[PDB]
Amino acid sequence: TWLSDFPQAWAETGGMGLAVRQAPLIIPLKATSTPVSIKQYPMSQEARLGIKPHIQRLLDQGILVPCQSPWNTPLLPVKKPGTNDYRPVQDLREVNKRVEDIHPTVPNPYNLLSGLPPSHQWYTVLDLKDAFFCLRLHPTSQPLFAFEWRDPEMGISGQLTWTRLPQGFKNSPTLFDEALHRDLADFRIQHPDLILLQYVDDLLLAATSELDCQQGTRALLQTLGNLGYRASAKKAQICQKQVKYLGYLLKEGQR
Amino acid sequence: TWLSDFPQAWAETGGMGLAVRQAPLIIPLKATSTPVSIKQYPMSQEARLGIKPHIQRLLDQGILVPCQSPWNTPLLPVKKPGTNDYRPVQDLREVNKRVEDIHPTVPNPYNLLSGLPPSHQWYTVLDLKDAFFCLRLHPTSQPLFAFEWRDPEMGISGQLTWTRLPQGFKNSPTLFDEALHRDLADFRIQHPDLILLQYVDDLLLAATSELDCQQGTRALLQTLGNLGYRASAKKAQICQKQVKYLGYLLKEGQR
DNA sequence: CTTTCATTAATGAAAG
DNA sequence: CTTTCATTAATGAAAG
Repeated sequence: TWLSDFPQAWAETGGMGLAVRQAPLIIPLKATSTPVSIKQYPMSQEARLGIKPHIQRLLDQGILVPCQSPWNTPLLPVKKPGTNDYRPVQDLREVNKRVEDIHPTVPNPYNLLSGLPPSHQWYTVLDLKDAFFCLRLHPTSQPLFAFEWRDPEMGISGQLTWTRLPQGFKNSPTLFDEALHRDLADFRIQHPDLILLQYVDDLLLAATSELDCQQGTRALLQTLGNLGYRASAKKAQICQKQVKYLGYLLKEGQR
Repeated sequence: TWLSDFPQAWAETGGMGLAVRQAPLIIPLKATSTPVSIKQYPMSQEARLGIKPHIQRLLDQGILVPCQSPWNTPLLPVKKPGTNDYRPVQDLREVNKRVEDIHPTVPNPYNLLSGLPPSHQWYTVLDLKDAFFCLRLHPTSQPLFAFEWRDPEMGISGQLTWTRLPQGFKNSPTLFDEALHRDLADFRIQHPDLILLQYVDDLLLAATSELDCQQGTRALLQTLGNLGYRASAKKAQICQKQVKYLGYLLKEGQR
């Protein structure tokens, strides 16, 4: 039972994450950038009702806060099913165009896997839950991601924005990847024989024996939980000799 | 009066040309070629009536002869005006595809002109009339260019074909250019100081003085007429210091 | 809903 | 009139 031995590490038990060792992020704008305020496209009541619960939860979690800002981007009503359960999707393309570019450091999967020796065949795969939301956004960079939220009868005054790294921001993957690398630097040092692959929120721990993987996984989950990250208990693939990672089937050190 | 001093050289006085020194041409087919017989698209009486006179003249001139051949290509009703005066245009693309390719030796105008010294500034431009028709076609290669000719009430039995190099045949320009080069080789030798440019049927004689151009032009016209070629008396540009050639305005050795 | 890049489908020009 | 290459105009896929 891992779900029990590591309360903090699992999203199902530790609650929403928060990377306590990471300074709130400041997002640099391009030299000539000026605020852009895109109007919110009218939203059908159905779309709005499907989205409402997610927005209320984020507000409850403090991931969204009311605000008044010169920046504004459209929120989009996106449903994966045939016509059920919506989810908010923000179009941040106009903001992305105004944010200074950074060097893409996230390695492509193929290259990331090459760094996997045939020796280590005991794998553990972890999927960090709501990775981006774990990184705080400095108050100065928060107004940048504002959007309008209407609640007819009575609700929010108008705009809401993120206090965490959001979905849709071009630099989120890279910023998260680098942040987690900084938080796990020590762990890599205390476990020289282990092999840890990081692909944004997708982690692969590789050990030589089942015992090392056991203790390796315990130490990792332990560290992640203490750092404020949360792994998905449901998706977790523990000490298997065969696992699914980045769209690959790892078996006998193949692929 | 040149129109008078050189009866044979002008199309207007010497009649249809015939390159007497040139052996009738044999057209080699590609190794795998087999005869293709494309049906004649129905022709409106108007188109047919507009074309008839040209066909009768060619038959009278012996440029077209009746024939029975496994080859056949469509004749096209083409009128340049708004809707008047037609002219026969044969679609020889299927025949062209079956004829063995030869090396394109006709030089592009730009390069042909480069070979023009600033010294020679007295020009004579000649346009050979019905150049292709001046080259005979060997009887063996004649069936290849057959087409159908209908004359309702009563006329030709069915097919007609050319006894001369025809329009529409991909190799005509090159074959004509090389043939005329062979016929004018001696003339170039007897007139070392003259500069003769050949672009298929467009000729440019360049001399140093007006007198050389006078005698140069007389000798050329004389030779052309004796060889069986015919220059256009109407278009002829004699011993001018400025002339139009290949879409260029030659003046003071410019362009 | 808008934006940007692909892939496919129409027309227009050149020719024999 | 049919063929082949261009240029332009429609749609379809990917995304935020």
